[PDB]
Amino acid sequence: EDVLAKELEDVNKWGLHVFRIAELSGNRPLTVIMHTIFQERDLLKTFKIPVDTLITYLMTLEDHYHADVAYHNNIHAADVVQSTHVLLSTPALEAVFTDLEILAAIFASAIHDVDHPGVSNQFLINTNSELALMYNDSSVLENHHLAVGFKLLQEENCDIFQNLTKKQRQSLRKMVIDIVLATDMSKHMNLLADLKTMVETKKVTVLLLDNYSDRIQVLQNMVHCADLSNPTKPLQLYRQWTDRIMEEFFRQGDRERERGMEISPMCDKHNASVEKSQVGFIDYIVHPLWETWADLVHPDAQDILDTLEDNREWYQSTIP
Amino acid sequence: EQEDVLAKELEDVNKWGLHVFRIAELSGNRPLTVIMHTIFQERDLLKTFKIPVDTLITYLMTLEDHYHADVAYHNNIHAADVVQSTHVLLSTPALEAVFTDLEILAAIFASAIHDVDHPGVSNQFLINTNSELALMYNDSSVLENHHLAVGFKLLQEENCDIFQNLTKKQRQSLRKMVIDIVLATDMSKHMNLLADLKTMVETKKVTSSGVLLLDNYSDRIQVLQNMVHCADLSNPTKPLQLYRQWTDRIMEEFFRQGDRERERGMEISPMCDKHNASVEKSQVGFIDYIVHPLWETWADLVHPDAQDILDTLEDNREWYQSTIP
Ligand SMILES: CCOc1cc2c(cc1OC)CN(C=O)CC2
Ligand SMILES: CCOc1cc2c(cc1OC)CN(C=O)CC2
Ligand SMILES: [Mg+2]
Ligand SMILES: [Mg+2]
Ligand SMILES: [Mg+2]
Ligand SMILES: [Zn+2]
Ligand SMILES: [Zn+2]
Repeated sequence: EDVLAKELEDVNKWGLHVFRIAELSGNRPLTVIMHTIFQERDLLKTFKIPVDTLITYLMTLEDHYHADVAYHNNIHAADVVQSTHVLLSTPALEAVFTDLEILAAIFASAIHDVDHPGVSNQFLINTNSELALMYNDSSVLENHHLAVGFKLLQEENCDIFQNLTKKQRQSLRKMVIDIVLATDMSKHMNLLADLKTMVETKKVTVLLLDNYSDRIQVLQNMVHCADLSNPTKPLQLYRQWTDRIMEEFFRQGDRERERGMEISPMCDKHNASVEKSQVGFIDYIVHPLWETWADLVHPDAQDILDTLEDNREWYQSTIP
Repeated sequence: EQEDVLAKELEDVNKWGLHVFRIAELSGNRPLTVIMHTIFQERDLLKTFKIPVDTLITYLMTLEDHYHADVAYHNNIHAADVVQSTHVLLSTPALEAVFTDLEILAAIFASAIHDVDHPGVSNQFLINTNSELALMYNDSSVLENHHLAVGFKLLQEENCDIFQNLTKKQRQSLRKMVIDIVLATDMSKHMNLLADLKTMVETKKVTSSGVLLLDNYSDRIQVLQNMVHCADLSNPTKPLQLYRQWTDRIMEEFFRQGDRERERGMEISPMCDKHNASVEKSQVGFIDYIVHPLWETWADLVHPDAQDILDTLEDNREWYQSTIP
């Protein structure tokens, strides 16, 4: 347990040993990392959150991530939380966001994939699932993650927001919904176009963002960057994330094949190129997003962008 | 004899001003079932889509049951009225041969389901009271998402799949169109929907035949969304004896919501305080700021097809205004 404490000293660093933390904590990385971050940011004292209520909520939330899903599980949630925590400290975003906006971004990251079944929105729609029927085919998973994350606050001794005012709770809820809905990959291109527009109109002394529309767009892109941060991490971490997403994708492909469905891109284990897929995803999605983020916060994201470019070069070199 | 009178009244299904409340009584509180059945026969939809008649009746009766008989306005009579009003608007000369049979089916089905399982309180009430519905739907078009989910889920009940003989591509296209239409009935979308309809009117293209030219999905679905929204907001355009009954019903529903807000220590929603209400000023305001701007624009889109409807709306506005001084 002293090993676990030593690993958590890196909580402010990109490249935290999140898999080691998952093992050392008895598969409770979300709980221990969220607790650590709330302490580092003084969020329990600021929002009068009882520590026992926080721990109880976090353990319940963590229990609703599926242990048999290779990628979209509590380790991914913990990684997105910790990554958002680092991005919130970008010098170019210094004191841009209120304590309530910080709480919203962190809470949104923690719940943003809760109860994920390990299959995509398109799979849920095409199989006429109960989830797609409930949500009218529109951000099916993301609406469900939000609903579960909020519903769990109603469990016994789980209301971590009990001492927020009515106004603060309504504002936080709206921001969390706006952030988690923006994690739907079908919204990526629109989010990126809006981030590009903001970079072009960037006002700086350090970023100056006067209206809520611009600030929520930054928080949306921030959590989206954290969600898409695997290729920007040290290679030993990134390769583990690649193994996990490919296992989850191949299992979806096995279900599609057993049902006689058309197999989704990257999901056909008999016809996959793991490495070409990573290079393509960096080239078309991850690098355009992170290059734009780096422009917004220049030069604070340079080391992250450097790692992403090194990792892209390495994956390309594994292709004969 | 009661069935004879019902059949006579259903002969008016192509007319604005159908005696929908009489039909509700004569049909044994099955206005949505009998009006939908009549419209499907009138448009030959059972034959076109190979819909078994017993499946249609079974679905319609189950759908109608899922409207709340104890809600004064948002009940099966309102659904039947919106269905029949959409059916009349679809027949307007400016739209002849514009929409496919599948698009017609989508608009009519959307109208039938568009308020199903409505609890008689607003989205804002459901959000402010931390309701299970608002928790499920993340405060976003709460009611309208629920109406769609119920209307589609009921197709899965025994002998209820009225779309069983559509192709897969037809079912997929119909589902998307119905979702787009019902979500556009959320009043929080009204201003943007109207702004877009005005832009279409200002740029509208007509064919050699004189009908509206709609050559992409975005324009086609926008017309159908505004058509069903106009039907949903059509009460002040109806003959006055129908309009006044609708006003009595919405006020009962509003006042019951306001009583719940007052008991909870909440600010009472506009028009919901029975101790500080002006029913007549509220109707004039409704017309001037919502219903007439919308219907004047729809009338411009289909000009001059909707002139008599617009004239009735203006006469009814004058009537309510005259009761104020
Ligand atoms: C190393 C991780 O690689 C990936 C992660 C994810 C995707 C694609 C990836 O690579 C092709 C697509 N997603 C959902 O569909 C989000 C997660
Ligand atoms: C004669 C009917 O009058 C009305 C009907 C409705 C509203 C307002 C009305 O008048 C002020 C507002 N709505 C929902 O909140 C839709 C239904
Ligand atoms: Mg997700
Ligand atoms: Mg009922
Ligand atoms: Mg409605
Ligand atoms: Zn995620
Ligand atoms: Zn309605």
